[PDB]
Amino acid sequence: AANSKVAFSAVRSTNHEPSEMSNKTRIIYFDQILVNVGNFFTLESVFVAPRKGIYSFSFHVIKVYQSQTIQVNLMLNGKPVISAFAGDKDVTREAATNGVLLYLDKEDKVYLKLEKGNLLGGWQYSTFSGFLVFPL
Amino acid sequence: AANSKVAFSAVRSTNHEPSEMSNKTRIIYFDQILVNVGNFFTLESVFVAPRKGIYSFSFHVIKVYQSQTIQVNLMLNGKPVISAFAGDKDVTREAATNGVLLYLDKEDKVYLKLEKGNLLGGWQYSTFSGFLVFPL
Amino acid sequence: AANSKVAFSAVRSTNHEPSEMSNKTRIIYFDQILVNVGNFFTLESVFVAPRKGIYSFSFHVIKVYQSQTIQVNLMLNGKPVISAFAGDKDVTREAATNGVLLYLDKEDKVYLKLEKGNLLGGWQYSTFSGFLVFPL
Ligand SMILES: *[C@@H]1O[C@H](CO)[C@@H](O)[C@H](O)[C@H]1NC(C)=O
Ligand SMILES: *[C@@H]1O[C@H](CO)[C@@H](O)[C@H](O)[C@H]1NC(C)=O
Ligand SMILES: *[C@@H]1O[C@H](CO)[C@@H](O)[C@H](O)[C@H]1NC(C)=O
Repeated sequence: AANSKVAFSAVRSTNHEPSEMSNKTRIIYFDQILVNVGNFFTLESVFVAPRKGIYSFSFHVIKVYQSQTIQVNLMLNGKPVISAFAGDKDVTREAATNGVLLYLDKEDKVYLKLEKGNLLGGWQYSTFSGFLVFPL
Repeated sequence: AANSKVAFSAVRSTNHEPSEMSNKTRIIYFDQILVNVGNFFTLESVFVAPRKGIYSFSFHVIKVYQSQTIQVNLMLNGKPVISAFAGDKDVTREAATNGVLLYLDKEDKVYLKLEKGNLLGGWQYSTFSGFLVFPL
Repeated sequence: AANSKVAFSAVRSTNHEPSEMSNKTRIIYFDQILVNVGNFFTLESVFVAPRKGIYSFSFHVIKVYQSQTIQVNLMLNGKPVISAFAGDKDVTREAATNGVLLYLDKEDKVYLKLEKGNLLGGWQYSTFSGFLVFPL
């Protein structure tokens, strides 16, 4: 727990339907916390950068069945930064997955929003993780 | 080769059918070692954590043709931790890919098991990699 | 900007057709630079290792529509090291994604080449990122 050590990792462990709040914010959440060094990943959904630096993020959102399609956005402070897609009607399961490095200021917020579609059948096995590569 | 420096990366370089041992253990292996700092990735398949800390892992298992479906599990000490899927009959090639951070104790073992399906046509171009993000 | 701190991340921000030069080299490029600490990622396409060490790389190339198929190769000094595929005619959007750790000498060049297919409809939302895990 030095301040150079910041990481989190989370999974959706069940096929439960989305909560009301997730339903309105459209923000995807992950209930099983595998890693949360620094406790800067809060509300099962959003990471708050503790300091200025480069941060790695990666996500893998699985649609149990066709949705029809979903578009997942990686959000930084209310603006979409990266996008991923899961599309075909016949194909299940399909995953909207992507990853990236980001320059973050202290208090910056990174999280996943669902732009299109919904996680109706649950999004079990979906993953969200990130860490501080180095401070700046 | 300081003890803070631990990483491995591996690929399946051919389309050869699985070995007998892999056939019985159902544990996926990777013959071409790109990186293995610390030599803690052994038997082409399993990583043994040298010390307590946070470790990144990612995998990308490719089914050459429909299997029909495969489910790949990321294993920690005999228990499944993360899962990925490659499904459709018509779609080739499809990949079961996922990744995660894990809190590991010294001597913890992380590896890939094939829960469903088999790698009959070979799993060429498949990748397995991981590293120590920081010690704890 | 210490010499242990090396990272880059890039996105294709539009659906514009490939440039003439990209057309001839078959080398994929990314116009929106999210991160480029050390400025060792140049020409929107190729990373030049500043020092000996282990480097993480990951890519996610999206074909807007069927191509028919694309094969993307991760190149190190003119030789393919890792491969990824996006295949089916009916499926859009599909992604050729993969990642890996590599042992790199100073001046080594890592970049993405398009072995099969073409990025005709654009490759918007595609990502290419990498960083120095540790020096050796
Ligand atoms: C949430 O919004 C969806 C549309 O995405 C709607 O169909 C559903 O009924 C709403 N409520 C809940 C609890 O899911
Ligand atoms: C291994 O097990 C599979 C079932 O997954 C079986 O069909 C095959 O014949 C077995 N032996 C070998 C060498 O693959
Ligand atoms: C580039 O090469 C492709 C084949 O991949 C060709 O069809 C196209 O006309 C060429 N020129 C441009 C500007 O894309």
